[PDB]
Amino acid sequence: GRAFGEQLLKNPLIEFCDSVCRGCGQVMFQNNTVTGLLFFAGIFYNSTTLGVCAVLGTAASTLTAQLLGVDKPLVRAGLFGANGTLAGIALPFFFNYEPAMLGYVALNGAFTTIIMASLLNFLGKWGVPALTAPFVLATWLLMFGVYKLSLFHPGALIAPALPSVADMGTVTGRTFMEGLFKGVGEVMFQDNIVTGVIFVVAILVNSRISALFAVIGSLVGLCTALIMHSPETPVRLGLYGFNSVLCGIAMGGIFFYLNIRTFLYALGCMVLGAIATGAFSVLLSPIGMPALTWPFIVVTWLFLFAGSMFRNIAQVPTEKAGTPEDNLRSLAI
Amino acid sequence: GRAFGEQLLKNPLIEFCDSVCRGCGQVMFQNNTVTGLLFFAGIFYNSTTLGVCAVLGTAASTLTAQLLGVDKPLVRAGLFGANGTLAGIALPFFFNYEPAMLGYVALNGAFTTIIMASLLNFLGKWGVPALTAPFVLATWLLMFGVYKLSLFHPGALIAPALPSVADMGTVTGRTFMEGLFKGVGEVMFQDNIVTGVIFVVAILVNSRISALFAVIGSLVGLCTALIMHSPETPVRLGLYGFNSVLCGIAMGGIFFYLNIRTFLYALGCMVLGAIATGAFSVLLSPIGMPALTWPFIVVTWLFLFAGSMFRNIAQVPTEKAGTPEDNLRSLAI
Amino acid sequence: GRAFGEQLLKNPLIEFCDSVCRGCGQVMFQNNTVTGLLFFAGIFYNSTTLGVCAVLGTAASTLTAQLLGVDKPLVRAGLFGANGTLAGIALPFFFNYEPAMLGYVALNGAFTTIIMASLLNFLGKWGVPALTAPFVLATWLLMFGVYKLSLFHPGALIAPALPSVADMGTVTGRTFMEGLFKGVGEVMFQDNIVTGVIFVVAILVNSRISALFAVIGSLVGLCTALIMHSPETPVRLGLYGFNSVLCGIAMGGIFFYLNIRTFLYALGCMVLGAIATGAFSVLLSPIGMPALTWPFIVVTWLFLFAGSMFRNIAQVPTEKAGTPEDNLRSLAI
Ligand SMILES: [Au+]
Ligand SMILES: [Au+]
Ligand SMILES: [Au+]
Ligand SMILES: [Au+]
Ligand SMILES: [Au+]
Ligand SMILES: [Au+]
Ligand SMILES: [Au+]
Ligand SMILES: [Au+]
Ligand SMILES: [Au+]
Ligand SMILES: [Au+]
Ligand SMILES: [Au+]
Ligand SMILES: [Au+]
Ligand SMILES: [Au+]
Ligand SMILES: [Au+]
Ligand SMILES: [Au+]
Ligand SMILES: [Au+]
Ligand SMILES: [Au+]
Ligand SMILES: [Au+]
Ligand SMILES: [Au+]
Ligand SMILES: [Au+]
Ligand SMILES: [Au+]
Ligand SMILES: [Au+]
Ligand SMILES: [Au+]
Ligand SMILES: [Au+]
Ligand SMILES: [Au+]
Ligand SMILES: [Au+]
Ligand SMILES: [Au+]
Repeated sequence: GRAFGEQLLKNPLIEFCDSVCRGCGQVMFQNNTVTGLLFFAGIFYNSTTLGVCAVLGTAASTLTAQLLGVDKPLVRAGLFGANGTLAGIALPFFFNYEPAMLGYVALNGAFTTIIMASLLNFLGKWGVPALTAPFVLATWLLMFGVYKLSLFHPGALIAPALPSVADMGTVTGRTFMEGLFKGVGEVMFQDNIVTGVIFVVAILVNSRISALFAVIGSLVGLCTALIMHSPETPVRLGLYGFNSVLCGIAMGGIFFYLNIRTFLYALGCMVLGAIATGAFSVLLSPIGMPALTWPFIVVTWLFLFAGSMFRNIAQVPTEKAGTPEDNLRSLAI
Repeated sequence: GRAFGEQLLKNPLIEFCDSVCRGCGQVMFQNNTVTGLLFFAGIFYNSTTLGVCAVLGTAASTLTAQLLGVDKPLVRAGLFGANGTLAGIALPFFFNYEPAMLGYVALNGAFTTIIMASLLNFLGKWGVPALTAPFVLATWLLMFGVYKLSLFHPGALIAPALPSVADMGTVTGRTFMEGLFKGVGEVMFQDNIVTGVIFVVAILVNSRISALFAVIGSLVGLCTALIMHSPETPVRLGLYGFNSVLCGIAMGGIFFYLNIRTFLYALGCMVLGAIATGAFSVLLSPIGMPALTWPFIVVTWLFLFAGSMFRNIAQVPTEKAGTPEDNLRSLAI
Repeated sequence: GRAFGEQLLKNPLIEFCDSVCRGCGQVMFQNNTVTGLLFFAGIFYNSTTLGVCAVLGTAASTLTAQLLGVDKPLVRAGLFGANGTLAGIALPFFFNYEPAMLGYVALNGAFTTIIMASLLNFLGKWGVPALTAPFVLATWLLMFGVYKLSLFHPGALIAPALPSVADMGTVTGRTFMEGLFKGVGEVMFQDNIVTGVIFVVAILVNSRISALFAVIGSLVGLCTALIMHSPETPVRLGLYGFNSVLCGIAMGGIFFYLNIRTFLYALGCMVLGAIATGAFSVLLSPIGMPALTWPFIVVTWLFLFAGSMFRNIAQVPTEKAGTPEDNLRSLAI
């Protein structure tokens, strides 16, 4: 609710970065300039290069939408920036630096908006959001072929093997302290406790409810994995949190009106997001590749598509969907 | 066509088991209380534990739909029970017993109805039924991650390997006798001739035509596999029947009006269901996992979606679709 | 624009081969009798057996549509022939001859039209074409199971392995000369320079623009692969051209109105088609199977679905879509 006159002051370059500011927030569904800025802050706190590659992905994807002529409202809301952000981080997270790295980030960001547009047209038939699938599909397509096209070289995180039952480690208070905040950091490939805290503060600025569901998701994803007898190391590193962080955020009052029934619904989703993390990890291990946020995407899509069938689960028209605070105030209109 | 007064006698607990009775029948698309009861009978004849785990899956999935508030008509028809039934059997069929087994069956049953609702909303745009895909997707998601989450331990049926050409065995009269009825038993993971016979009698009670297509499907799936030079062992064990049993049933006058053209159409589908069994078996072998009824699902979806394009193949509006006897009597309205 | 009286001369057997003539052209989206004839010519120039197996697939698929009762206009345009053509070549390209080869080609052709009908009904909701996906899905289903059903034996091109980084070879003028025309030949599994030239002449007969985009696609797919540091051998053999040939053709003024913006759009697609070739090749290597034209299909579907979102990219209503020359003349109506 800013003064309408402030628009006399808009030049297209400050309009562009506002798109970038919010694009980044929309990685965790927060349509908020400051949230995104603070996301950047947190990534930059962990690494300068991932910081620039996050910005370039966001910039590359947002620009591509404008060049292609996406409706200005979609572009202004950050929906064509979120997946670019992740496309820019994932690539130097998984591959060793080569000069061509930046060009490839540009390509991957550019590709995300093609796919964002694809999914919005496809899923639009059911009012289901595209979530972060543009980044997963683009990045898989650009990463899988690395054994056949040697421009980049895979980092040691990528190692083809048949799955098998492998030791177990030891749960300590640290397992919990570190798993929690890295769970949140790992939403954007940030192996860093402080970054994760920064990310919660960043969400908190836009919404207390979403910040709380981000914390809960991470805890739910974490203890689901221990209940399921994961080795301690993946769990301390937030590997079983971050899909559930995203579940927590999206289910926890953004796409459904927060109440006691929608809350239990969101709990179901956070748990299955952790279990699905094991599932796609295994499915992709013969080619050594990361499932990324596909466990969040599949589970969440499942719960979103089911919504219109369940009368005790109150769905938000996606056209409308704002923060959980705003959705409840709106329902009282 | 029961007296309407009989509803003065309905208490919610007898309403619940009627849902469970029919849920189970709907594993082979038979909206029939007695059929389901006899399915239970047959499973129980083979094993008491698979019997209870079948009931708990059915109970867990049906309850979840009611808790979530699915339209009472959908719940009363067993559509939210069929996939729960299978989710409850598959888990102790493939994994060794651990105390947590029952909770996990509850979880898996619960998950099926989420997915049932998902698919009904998605596929509803084309009037295409969800078949048994809720169970396949839920169970894959809950099974694949077992190498990474060690709560359960995979049975010896699960063994990651690269595919290769492997001896051939010897076809005998027994190959046929046993392959036929285990083909039907294996629709519900019942390695048992008597169970299979029980299952045919169970279908027969509701529909002679469906019982006949279940027999034919099994034979078609069986000899397709020999024509294709399968080793004798998978074929005697009904492994190449049961996807074709399901094809036979669904195509054979439930979703299409039985005539000479629809019959040949159903033959096409039963054959490709056998070939697809080899296909998904291979696709999933690097991670050692069962395709389950995915070969039936893909092929059948293909033929169902094609239906509205082929004018010589008379489709049933899925809203209406009852037994093959009732569909023909209805067409004569 | 032939005299309408010429239809007094039509007997159903000459109507049938006209369907076969155009079916074959429609493998590269050319609704043109002579183009298809010349495609046949070119295949036959390379091999007599692939020639007959191309015709039988085309014949088997086209007949199945007529037997099933597809709208005569769809059948007359070759849309139910293109995928049959490829189903007939792929099978003896990848498997050693066995007597049953021809029956299987008939089966595979027959299956393509089921899937053509499936996809047309499914994708019809967005006006998106089915491209060559009927052939990929049918052929995968009929090929993957070969390790479990030994009727055919895989040729040495099929060899299950975990991916890994493998020497590099040496780019010469020949890499380019041979890569270019085999890029075009390989659209139909024709490892033959002359065949490829024949194919360009064949397209040229129907459309200069499409013939040019076929050449460009092949070059773009080729140098993308070198930029990406592919070994020289796959590139000289046209393995990185043919998905991009198809991209080039479909994007280059058939499905979008050719202009400076649509051209850059098509460039994006051709590049990602090459990168996706590496991607699906890797994804399917644990089971040793060819991605075929899936890299073209996924990328192209992505750009097609995105179309209606991008206002600077002018889409063709698919109902209407003819050659790029005719689309521009139509836009001037
Ligand atoms: Au800025
Ligand atoms: Au800004
Ligand atoms: Au900014
Ligand atoms: Au900012
Ligand atoms: Au949003
Ligand atoms: Au950078
Ligand atoms: Au970088
Ligand atoms: Au715990
Ligand atoms: Au806990
Ligand atoms: Au009962
Ligand atoms: Au009962
Ligand atoms: Au009952
Ligand atoms: Au009963
Ligand atoms: Au039914
Ligand atoms: Au049990
Ligand atoms: Au059990
Ligand atoms: Au036979
Ligand atoms: Au037979
Ligand atoms: Au002819
Ligand atoms: Au002709
Ligand atoms: Au012809
Ligand atoms: Au011809
Ligand atoms: Au066309
Ligand atoms: Au032949
Ligand atoms: Au042949
Ligand atoms: Au080059
Ligand atoms: Au070049």
